[PDB]
Amino acid sequence: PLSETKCTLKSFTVEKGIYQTSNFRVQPTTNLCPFDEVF
Amino acid sequence: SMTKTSVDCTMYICGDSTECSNLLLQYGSFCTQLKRALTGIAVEQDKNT
Repeated sequence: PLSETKCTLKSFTVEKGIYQTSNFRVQPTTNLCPFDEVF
Repeated sequence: SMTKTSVDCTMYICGDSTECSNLLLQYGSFCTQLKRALTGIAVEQDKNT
């Protein structure tokens, strides 16, 4: 998480704060037909 | 003060489509500046209060 911030700000030093790096998406995880009368 | 609000580009423009999300990168730094403006507005609301 330190780098995902460093990469976003295009900088290698970050100063004290809250920065929004990205987003967290949870990714995705009877009338029987009369065949008996014919067969 | 107003209501602090935040907008997600991918969820709004493209929803849950992956292909639209991939095509979205070609337009560049729009979303970055949109989110910067909204963050500045929110911090401004807190400063007002």
